[PDB]
Amino acid sequence: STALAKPQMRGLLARRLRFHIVGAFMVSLGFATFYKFAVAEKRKKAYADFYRNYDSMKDFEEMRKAGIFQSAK
Amino acid sequence: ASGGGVPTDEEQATGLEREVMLAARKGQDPYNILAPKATSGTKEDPNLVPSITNKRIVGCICEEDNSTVIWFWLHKGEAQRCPSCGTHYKLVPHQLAH
Amino acid sequence: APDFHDKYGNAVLASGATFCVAVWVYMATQIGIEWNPSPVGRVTPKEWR
Amino acid sequence: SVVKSEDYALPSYVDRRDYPLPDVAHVKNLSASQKALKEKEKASWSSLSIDEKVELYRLKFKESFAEMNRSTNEWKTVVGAAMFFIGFTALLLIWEKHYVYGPIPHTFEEEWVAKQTKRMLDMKVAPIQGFSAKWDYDKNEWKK
Amino acid sequence: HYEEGPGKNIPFSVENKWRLLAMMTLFFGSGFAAPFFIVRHQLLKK
Amino acid sequence: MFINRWLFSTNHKDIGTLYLLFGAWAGMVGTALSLLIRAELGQPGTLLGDDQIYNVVVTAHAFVMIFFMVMPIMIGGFGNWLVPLMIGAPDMAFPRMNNMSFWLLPPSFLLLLASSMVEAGAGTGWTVYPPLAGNLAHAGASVDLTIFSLHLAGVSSILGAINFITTIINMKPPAMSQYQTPLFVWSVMITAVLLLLSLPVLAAGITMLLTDRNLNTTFFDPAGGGDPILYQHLFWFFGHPEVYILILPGFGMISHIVTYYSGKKEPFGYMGMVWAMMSIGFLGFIVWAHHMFTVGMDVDTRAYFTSATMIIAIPTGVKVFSWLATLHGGNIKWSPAMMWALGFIFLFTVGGLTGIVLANSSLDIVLHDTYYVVAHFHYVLSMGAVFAIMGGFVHWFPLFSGYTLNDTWAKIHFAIMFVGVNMTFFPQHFLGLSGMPRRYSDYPDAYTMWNTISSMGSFISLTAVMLMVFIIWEAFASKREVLTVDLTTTNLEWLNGCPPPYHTFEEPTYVNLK
Amino acid sequence: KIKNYQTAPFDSRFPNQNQTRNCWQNYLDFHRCEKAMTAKGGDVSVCEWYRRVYKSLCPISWVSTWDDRRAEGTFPGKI
Amino acid sequence: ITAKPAKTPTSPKEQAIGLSVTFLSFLLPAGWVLYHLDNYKKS
Amino acid sequence: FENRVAEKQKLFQEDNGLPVHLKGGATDNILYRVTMTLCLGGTLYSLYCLGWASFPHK
Amino acid sequence: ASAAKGDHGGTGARTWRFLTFGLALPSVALCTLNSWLHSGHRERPAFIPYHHLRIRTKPFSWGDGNHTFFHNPRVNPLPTGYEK
Amino acid sequence: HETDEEFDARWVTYFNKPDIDAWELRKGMNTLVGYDLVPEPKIIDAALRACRRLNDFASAVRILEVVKDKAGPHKEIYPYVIQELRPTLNELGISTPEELGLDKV
Amino acid sequence: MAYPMQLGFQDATSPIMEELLHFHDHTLMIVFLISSLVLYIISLMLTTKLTHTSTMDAQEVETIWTILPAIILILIALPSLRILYMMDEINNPSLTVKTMGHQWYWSYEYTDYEDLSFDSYMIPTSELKPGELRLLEVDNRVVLPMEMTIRMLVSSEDVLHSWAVPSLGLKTDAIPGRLNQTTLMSSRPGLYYGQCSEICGSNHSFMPIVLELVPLKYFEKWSASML
Amino acid sequence: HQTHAYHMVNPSPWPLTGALSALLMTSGLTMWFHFNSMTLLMIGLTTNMLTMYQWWRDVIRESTFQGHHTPAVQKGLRYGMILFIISEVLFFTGFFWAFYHSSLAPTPELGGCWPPTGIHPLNPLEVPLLNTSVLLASGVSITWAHHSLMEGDRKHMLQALFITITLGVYFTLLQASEYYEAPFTISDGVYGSTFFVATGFHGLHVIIGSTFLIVCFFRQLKFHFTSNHHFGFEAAAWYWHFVDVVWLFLYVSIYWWGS
Ligand SMILES: CCCCCCCCCCCCCCCCCC(=O)OCC(COC(=O)CCCCCCCCCCCCCCCCC)OC(=O)CCCCCCCCCCCCCCCCC
Ligand code: HEA
Ligand SMILES: CCCCC/C=C\C/C=C/C/C=C\C/C=C\CCCC(=O)O[C@H](COC(=O)CCCCCCCCCCCCCCCCC)COP(=O)(O)OCCN
Ligand SMILES: CCCCCC/C=C/CCCCCCCCCC(=O)O[C@H](COC(=O)CCCCCCCCCCCCCCC)COP(=O)(O)OC[C@@H](O)CO
Ligand SMILES: CCCCCCCCCCO[C@@H]1O[C@H](CO)[C@@H](O[C@H]2O[C@H](CO)[C@@H](O)[C@H](O)[C@H]2O)[C@H](O)[C@H]1O
Ligand code: CUA
Ligand SMILES: [Cu+2]
Ligand SMILES: [Mg+2]
Ligand code: NA
Ligand SMILES: [Zn+2]
Repeated sequence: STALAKPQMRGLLARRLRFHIVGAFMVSLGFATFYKFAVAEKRKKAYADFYRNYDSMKDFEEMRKAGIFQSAK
Repeated sequence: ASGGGVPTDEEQATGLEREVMLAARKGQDPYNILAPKATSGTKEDPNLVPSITNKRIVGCICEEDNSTVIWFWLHKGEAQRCPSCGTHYKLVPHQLAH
Repeated sequence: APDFHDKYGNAVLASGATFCVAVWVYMATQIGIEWNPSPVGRVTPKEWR
Repeated sequence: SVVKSEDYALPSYVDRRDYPLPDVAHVKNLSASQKALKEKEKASWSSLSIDEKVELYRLKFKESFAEMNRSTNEWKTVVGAAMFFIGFTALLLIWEKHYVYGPIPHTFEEEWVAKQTKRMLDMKVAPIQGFSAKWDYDKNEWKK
Repeated sequence: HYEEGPGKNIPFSVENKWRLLAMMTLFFGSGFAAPFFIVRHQLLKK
Repeated sequence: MFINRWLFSTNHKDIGTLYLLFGAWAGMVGTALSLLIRAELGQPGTLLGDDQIYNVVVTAHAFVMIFFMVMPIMIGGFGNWLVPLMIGAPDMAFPRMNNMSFWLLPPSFLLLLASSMVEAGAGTGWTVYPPLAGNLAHAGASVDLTIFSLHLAGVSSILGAINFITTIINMKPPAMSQYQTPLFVWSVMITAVLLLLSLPVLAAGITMLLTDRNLNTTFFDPAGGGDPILYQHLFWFFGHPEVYILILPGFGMISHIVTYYSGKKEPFGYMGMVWAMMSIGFLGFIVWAHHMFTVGMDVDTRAYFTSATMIIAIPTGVKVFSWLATLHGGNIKWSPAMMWALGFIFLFTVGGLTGIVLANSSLDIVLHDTYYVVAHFHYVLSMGAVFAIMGGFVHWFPLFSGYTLNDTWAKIHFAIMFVGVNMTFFPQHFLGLSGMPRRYSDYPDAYTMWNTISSMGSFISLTAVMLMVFIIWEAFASKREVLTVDLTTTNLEWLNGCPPPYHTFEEPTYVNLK
Repeated sequence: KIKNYQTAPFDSRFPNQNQTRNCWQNYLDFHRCEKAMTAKGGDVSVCEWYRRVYKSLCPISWVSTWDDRRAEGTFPGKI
Repeated sequence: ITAKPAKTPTSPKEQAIGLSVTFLSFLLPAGWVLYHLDNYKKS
Repeated sequence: FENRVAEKQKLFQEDNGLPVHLKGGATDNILYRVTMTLCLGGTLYSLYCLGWASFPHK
Repeated sequence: ASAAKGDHGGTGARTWRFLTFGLALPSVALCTLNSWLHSGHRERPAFIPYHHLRIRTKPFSWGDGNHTFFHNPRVNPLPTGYEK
Repeated sequence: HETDEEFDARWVTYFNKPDIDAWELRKGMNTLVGYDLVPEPKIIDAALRACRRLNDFASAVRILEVVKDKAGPHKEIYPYVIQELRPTLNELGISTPEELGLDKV
Repeated sequence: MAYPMQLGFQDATSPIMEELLHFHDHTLMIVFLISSLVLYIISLMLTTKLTHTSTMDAQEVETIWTILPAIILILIALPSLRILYMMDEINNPSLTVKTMGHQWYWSYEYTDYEDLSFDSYMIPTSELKPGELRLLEVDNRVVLPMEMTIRMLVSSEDVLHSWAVPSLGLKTDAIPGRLNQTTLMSSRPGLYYGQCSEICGSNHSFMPIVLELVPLKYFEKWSASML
Repeated sequence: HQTHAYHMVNPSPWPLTGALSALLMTSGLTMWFHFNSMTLLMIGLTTNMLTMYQWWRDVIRESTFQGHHTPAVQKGLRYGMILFIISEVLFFTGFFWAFYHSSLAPTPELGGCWPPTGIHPLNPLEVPLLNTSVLLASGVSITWAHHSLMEGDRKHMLQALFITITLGVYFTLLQASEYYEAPFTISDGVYGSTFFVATGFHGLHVIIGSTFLIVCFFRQLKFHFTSNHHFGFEAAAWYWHFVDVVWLFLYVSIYWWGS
């Protein structure tokens, strides 16, 4: 034989709920954070970097020579 | 000054309006306009539920301010109990049952 | 006693999935539908002017 | 046990996990030998055999918990049939492409698209992230 | 009084499944067809 | 017999039945219209060859789905069937007036169909703004016909609303307070209140449009000192409550389904749920100009309308959470109605959240009159309102007919529909973020991929519609008659059997005071 | 003064997106001022700022319609 | 919910028929108008 | 004038299976048939007008 | 509230009739007389063909399409001026 | 609200009512399985004896099935309960659902 | 302009549109947070055989689910309203241009100095030159100087239209009898495209807007040449 | 067999003839506006009167003659009527909104002022004031009617009611005369538009209201009402007060403030 020890018998669902609801927040946040830094910070950086060295006249001149404008040939 | 000529309900009310009017005069409620008042609802003092047939639907608001009503059919015969709070109800054929 | 899903579940699952994949692949690729996917890394730009 | 449609106002038999002891017995009429079995039940339950115990259970209840909670293969049919009908819809789309849609505009021609790509690159469409940003203007190629 | 019970509390008959199928078909199919024919009317009008 | 019963009805059940038949038929029309939209857009180029006709089809799609499919089914159909049965009332307060609410709809609908047949139709958008809707850019009878159709549909819902409010207030057992009515009954009462207040304002605005078109008034015509923006205020003052009118009874049914298949005796937070629907009804009157963020209103007014609109998430959040809380600890029965409900909860949330994005007048500058708006509202309507309609229909079908559906077929039907509406509407977010306008019959070649996929998804939902008709024929053709229904102690409408007798509660229920 | 005109400056009397009244008011003022002068042998050029402002802001068809209306005696604003 | 066996059982063959007919009532008239569209555009 | 309400109470309460809109006798039946004829004739005419307006006639 | 009076004793119809004949109708007689002593026509305003007035974007569905329903020839000009 | 021990004792008391009727027995089980717990052996023991006083063998078995169902995925709970009820089971002649073959589909 | 298979916004060409882009990322982050949280909880509720079917007390839990969303709404609204006022903010523009909607084309007026105006029609598909964009090209572009604050005034001469350029963050309805103002500022030269955004009839889909952003000196010579 | 106090209504044709008559009237209006014919409209109006006549006749039969209006039914009719008046309030609100929108921000085409250039408003101290005293006076005499009825006084009820009706008629003639004399018309821009549509709907409600009173007067002649039960009379009186109040708001806003 050997007797079995008394397991936990009360508030089983509430116990499952207390555990998983922390995971629910973890995963929610995880997904938020991933967006924050895989997209949002990436976007700040792309814009900051693009205009750091940007010359609007150089850009125009290129566009001008490629023949795109009606007003500037 | 003076002059009548307007009839009263006592003189002129007819059909069901007249029946409700007369029945209220004798403090009776055959058309179920009033809430009935609970008894203690035990086996000995059950809620008596009048009906003109052999069954009537009962709604039990087990506790004041419950949002949920318990509905069940009450049949002629021994008292039956709300399956939620156990209060007893018994069908009285007649009063109504003309 | 074994029911409708017992006699026929596997057969329905396998043929449905197969018939579905084949016809959608055929539709998407063989009948000339124009998807207009991104030209990025696919198209060689050609002078226009 | 023949449930009738006009029994609706009478208490009824259900099997539910969450209502284990329903309002009436599964079987209400007893044969001679079942009446005698109910008489036995009134004596000590050690004296009932396994058969007798099972029979008592089957007069009270229709399905056991194991039977009422059993899983089925229904999912296979539902997912398979869903797929079949989705595949069927592809046949309508084929039909539509063939007999209803005429030609698409010439701007989808491969030659048009190559030239329009070039023009989009010359006007630096979406130069920050979207489009031109993926063109390497120096090496004249899509960035690898 | 009025008929009561399943198949009785509706303004169409379900006494014969084939006739029911024809009717359902006419009923739902006429609704579904209508806009295609209104579109055709407008094209043919000019 | 037939004429007395079906043309002269004073019975809430028969009339609910007539609403359901009418809305089913209208739903087919509106589905065809929705398919003609997607066919036009399904490849680059022109299919109809006439953008007046594409405009007419888009405008009629909207009127049909809203005034002739949704409202008659939820309010006229489920409302008449279930309201008297849920409070133990022997019928509606005004059973003969009730019948005229129904009979107004076929002729209203006829006038809508007439408008698309005379002249070149009403190619106006369901908002029917002037000057486009006026007697120069839309000369002739089509727009007048549309206006009269709306009149008759408005008189119908107004009288219906008066009937519902009266019935719910006055015809409960005397012991039962309003805080003992089921949530579906609440959701109808609230909806009936929003109808009562909003429809007269619409009727006023479109009467003014009618007189601009035929009586030489200039309410909306700047040549007379009139102002086309005044029309938009009037219209949207009705229009925003209208959208709450379309979802509230849906909310009501969702609470009943989720409770039932959870095996619970009542929803979690009954009083929070009543408070939420009330709060939604109230706030739904003070937010309307978020449909007007690009017309040139002053910045402070836009700041106010953005702020007031966001607040609506709070009470709505309380409902979403309370439905999850109801599921919690449930004995879950995976019926098909339960599947529609669950799909409802998640897809409505997604549609609601894209509304919160649109609520920012800042960002709305860029999203307004784009497909992002179209994505937002087919999420909450085609996967909120429609899902609730399908879940209620499969849940209560045995109670209305006395027959069961084949559950397995019903699950196939949900599965196909779930894939078709998502494939259709999901890519429309990309289309609107990338700048594709609404109400376009053709688009710049860049937008081709999402449009092609969206149109393929619409055919999948077609297949689900065809199947649903077969599923209902199968039920009637096989005749499996109902025996027993669970949980009747907390679901009064089932207690009179399936289908219930022509007159129920001839002897009313007994409920003690205590 | 201001032979320096680039365009109409911000006018805090008309601070919002609806600029209709800014066009209209400057049209009235111009014409009021032009008629205030001209009558009394004066120089129109003190009015000029009103004219430049309305010409910047007003659509051509509004201006042209209103002038036609002044000419016919149907213009409804008080000048 | 519990139910009586079908009073008038609809056998798989009968289902096939009801399903096929249902689908054709939707498909044919629309298909016929869509097929002839180009006819309708300019007569 | 004379109070004749009791007579009408008696007439309209008479157990003859007639619905309230016909209980007053022949006159009800006529008015009813006139209303129904006008409404159905009218509807048919409005259908004819709609069909007519759905075409151009120049 | 309040006005200059009393009444809450001998009730009902008698008080309301007192108000009908003591106050309500005499105010009507006074406003009638006041209307009578301010009647006698105003010259018809001078005609200016303002484009925000005499709107015709569609002909009226009666008469010659150009007369409003309560047309008064003395005081209502047509878009081209007074008649006759 | 009320303590564990107080909850357990109420329920034991409930089922020990000597003249418990069948309605009360059902009402008690049906209520008890609404809670977030598996009932204590001493509650189940009292309910089993109530079955015995009402001459209802089938309900005693049904009670055992329910105990196992409420444990859900906690596979240890049921064998522990049976161990603790073993004396009562032997005394009253109550077979388990497993012994009857009722755990099989 | 949009490109094939684009998921998000067109790249910003103005500071206001860049600001909208970051504000959209902040918001959608929150949208993802909420919808994923709801999806996880829906799953959690349906994946256990444990039950608790008696009454549960609501009146502590409802606090969390009322305060939390109210905090989140405040986090969206603060930055949203900052940008709105910014969109409205005190500009002193260097040029005013008017645009008038018609059925179905746009006309433009530059009347600061000389009376310049012109009509801007879509190029039919059969007349596109190789590399030109179907439905987007116009015969006469709106030429504007880059890197300058410009006041645009928008109205209509017939029905409602709406003047939109997504990459500049601009959309303003065009209403007859009314002058609506918006401010336009491009950080870059180039071509930026939009489309009529209020249904205005049969050719609603075919009245595009093309701006041509170039250096002031070119804009001046272009204007002289257009008189 | 019933043991509730509610009314199960006999099956009836009036909802359907009503609905048809709505189709004929709107069909008719369209045919009139566009295709120059009045025949359909005339038909629709005809079947509409017949429907109204019969339907409300039947209501009188169900109540005065059959006794179906128990207190529970009577209480429903009170709610219905209140709710109906509310919906009529929101309807007028839309025209008040049109008026306030136009007049608080007059556009350039108007001369940018209110009243617009070229509009000569009525003097509010003249006939509009008389009209005001006339409707207010009838609110007092109808209250006299009500109390005569409640105290069982037939004669004075008929006389207060007659007086209320006469004042209604007088308002309607004064208003018709003012219409004829007004120097501006419905086609005089948004001023004529808001004036004639808002006051014209009101005048129509005065007509409906006077008709309802006339109905009550005849029912009273015929002794239908008791001193305790006369809901058609109370409903006609709420409706009469409503029409009165809407006039006050017209008068303050359009005639006075907007002049
Ligand atoms: C929500 C309804 C059901 C969805 C199922 C039906 C449709 C299937 C889609 C199923 C896939 C769904 C996963 C999220 C897709 C978002 C795409 C994205 O990268 O978003 C970016 C922005 C645009 O932003 C950008 O500019 C930067 C992107 C970087 C570009 C480089 C390319 C990288 C590609 C990566 C994603 C490819 C997606 C293409 C995919 C195209 C296929 C349709 O678009 C947007 O805002 C779109 C607006 C949507 C608003 C509703 C959101 C709530 C959904 C709930 C999700 C819960 C968990 C999923 C749990 C998933 C459960 C199944
Ligand atoms: C039933 C239909 C329905 C519903 C319920 C809604 C609900 C909402 N809608 Fe929508 N909408 C329409 C139908 C609907 N809408 C239609 C038809 C249009 C277009 C009209 C036209 O142009 O044709 C439209 C257009 C529309 C616009 C116009 C955009 C434009 O034209 O540019 C806006 C802007 O604010 C808006 C916002 C909202 C918001 C904030 C909600 C909210 O009520 C949503 C609230 C729900 C939730 C927010 C999610 C559940 C909540 C939580 C899980 C809690 C936590 C959440 C947060 C903390 C954010 N909607
Ligand atoms: C005697 C005072 C009482 C007024 C009632 C008398 C007239 C009958 C009309 C009543 C119907 C309601 C009002 C409709 C609008 C117009 C009425 C305005 C009142 C009026 O009669 O206005 C007249 C113009 O009338 C015109 O066009 C007349 C055109 C009549 C055509 C009616 C058009 C139908 C309108 C549709 C109604 C639908 C709204 C219903 C909503 C349903 C709710 C859901 C004024 O005459 P005038 O010569 O311009 O100016 C005076 C010059 N000396
Ligand atoms: C010259 C012709 C031009 C006019 C054009 C159209 C005319 C309109 C007609 C005017 C309205 C007539 C209404 C008469 C209704 C009579 C029915 C009635 O009054 O019925 C009463 C119930 O009220 C009830 O149904 C309540 C009934 C309320 C009806 C409310 C009326 C408003 C309807 C008007 C529609 C407005 C629409 C305007 C928008 C454009 C009956 O109960 P009691 O009175 O208690 O009597 C019984 C006692 O004897 C008991 O002892
Ligand atoms: C948005 C919903 C639409 C979904 C698509 C519908 C799917 C197809 C249904 C079948 O439609 C039929 O197809 C035929 C072509 O296959 C057409 O026949 C046409 O072509 C035949 C062969 O070319 C000839 O025999 C016929 O006479 C001629 O009418 C026929 O009229 C049409 O009914
Ligand atoms: Cu111009 Cu759309
Ligand atoms: Cu809204
Ligand atoms: Mg718009
Ligand atoms: Na197209
Ligand atoms: Zn109870």
